[PDB]
Amino acid sequence: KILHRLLQ
Amino acid sequence: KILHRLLQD
Amino acid sequence: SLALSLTADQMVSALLDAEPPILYSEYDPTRPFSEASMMGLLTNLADRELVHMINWAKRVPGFVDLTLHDQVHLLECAWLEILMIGLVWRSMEHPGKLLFAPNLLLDRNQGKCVEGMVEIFDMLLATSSRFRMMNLQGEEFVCLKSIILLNSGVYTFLKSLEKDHIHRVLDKITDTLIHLMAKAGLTLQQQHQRLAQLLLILSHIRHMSNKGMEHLYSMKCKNVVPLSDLLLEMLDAH
Amino acid sequence: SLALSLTADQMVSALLDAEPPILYSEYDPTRPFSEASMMGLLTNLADRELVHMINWAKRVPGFVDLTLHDQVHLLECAWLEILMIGLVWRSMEHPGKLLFAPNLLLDRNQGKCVEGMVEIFDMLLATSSRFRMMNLQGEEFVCLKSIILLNSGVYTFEKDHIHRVLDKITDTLIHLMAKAGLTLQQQHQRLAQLLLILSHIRHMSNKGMEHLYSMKCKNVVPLSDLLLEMLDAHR
Ligand SMILES: C[C@]12CCc3c(ccc4cc(O)ccc34)[C@@H]1CC[C@@]2(C)O
Ligand SMILES: C[C@]12CCc3c(ccc4cc(O)ccc34)[C@@H]1CC[C@@]2(C)O
Repeated sequence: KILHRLLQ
Repeated sequence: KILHRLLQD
Repeated sequence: SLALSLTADQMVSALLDAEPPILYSEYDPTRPFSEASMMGLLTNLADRELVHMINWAKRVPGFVDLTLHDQVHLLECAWLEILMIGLVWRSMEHPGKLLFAPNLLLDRNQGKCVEGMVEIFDMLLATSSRFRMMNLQGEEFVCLKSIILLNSGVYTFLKSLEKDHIHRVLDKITDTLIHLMAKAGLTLQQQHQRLAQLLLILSHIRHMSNKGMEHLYSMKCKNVVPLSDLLLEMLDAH
Repeated sequence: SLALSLTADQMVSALLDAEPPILYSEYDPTRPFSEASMMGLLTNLADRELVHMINWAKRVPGFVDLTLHDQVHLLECAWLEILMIGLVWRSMEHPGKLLFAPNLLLDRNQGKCVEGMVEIFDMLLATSSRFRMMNLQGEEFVCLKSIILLNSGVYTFEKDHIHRVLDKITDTLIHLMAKAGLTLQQQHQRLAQLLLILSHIRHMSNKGMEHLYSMKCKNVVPLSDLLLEMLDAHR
């Protein structure tokens, strides 16, 4: 998910 | 309206 | 109004005395569940509980001080939240199970009988477990249930928002919750911390109600169960 | 940890420092709205705000202590509540209007630009009015927004740590009220008043999510990949 990557 | 009636009785 | 004049002890006594009874399901315990029959049992139960809820609400100090039109709105807003908090309260000593009625105690696997219902069951179970870990007291429960009644529809009194009386009564219940906790020996810090913990669970109860309402509407729109005229009107309000 | 050793004053400073920027709309004020253009502007704004929300969340004391997956779950649950509490706060001193952006200030009736949106506008405006009634303070607001992030999804799960941090934010709110000269009774009453508003914010988020999903289906405008994933997390 994009949220996953943004958090990273 | 049933609720209305029940609230009065 | 005498509600604002009640002491905390008197408020609790009033609330406890107003408690509705625990009703039974008409579950025929020797016949097999279907999605339709389970939905029938649960909605039949809700319908009978609604009559008692209306009569309970009239006994919540300050509620009959409200107009009849306001009384209707509050109950229309909060009815499922109120049924749900009752359910979660009843289910506290039944880990992994929901005590809809003494003769209808269901686990999540039984929830799967009805399409879309297990997700709701899981949220209810999680709330019950939270009540259990917080060691929610009956006196606290009745305060919380009354707060839901008075609060849930108080910000949809519109198209400018209007109600000081309701808020004064809510403030009185806050005073009562704090009193209860102080009497239970909680420190001043623990008192405000627990107050917040309990009120935050009301956000979750609203969420469950919203999801439950969409679920019930779905069942009705699929002709899974016939709903009573009362339930249809309560559902229509949303 | 680290959030658990923060003082109340330090918690406030942290939350204030973490605040995201106020974004602008790409709105061209010389052109009248259509249903499509209005939803476009609103969803474009939400998408851009979401990116900054992630940065803010990472700066909420205690949030970074959680697993990536738990962080994801909390934001998925709470994102619209968080956007909405922001909006309601911004609109406080604009009775009858919603300040989506400094250059996008909408009247109630402009809610009727979009099918089904005016009812959501009415709830948002009522919340803003309540904040106004209560004279909600900026320091209180940032506490409330953080409570939403940590609380909304905590029951659909780590948990003990979240509850310890939530307790610290409650401590912080009470500290602010004490500092403001409120009696003990007034502090408890005000704490309750504020937390009960979060029930209404949850309600609004659920309704908003249904509306956004319907606008997606109607295919009024296309939502960004991120928005679509954030929306899909609720169904
Ligand atoms: C609305 C609901 C079926 C009935 C029900 C629900 C939840 C709590 C209840 C508490 C009660 O005391 C009585 C009925 C309850 C269900 C939520 C979703 C749905 C349609 O199955
Ligand atoms: C989701 C939503 C459109 C966008 C929106 C909403 C609410 C608050 C917002 C706050 C923001 O900072 C940015 C966008 C917001 C609307 C709720 C319903 C819908 C689809 O119009």
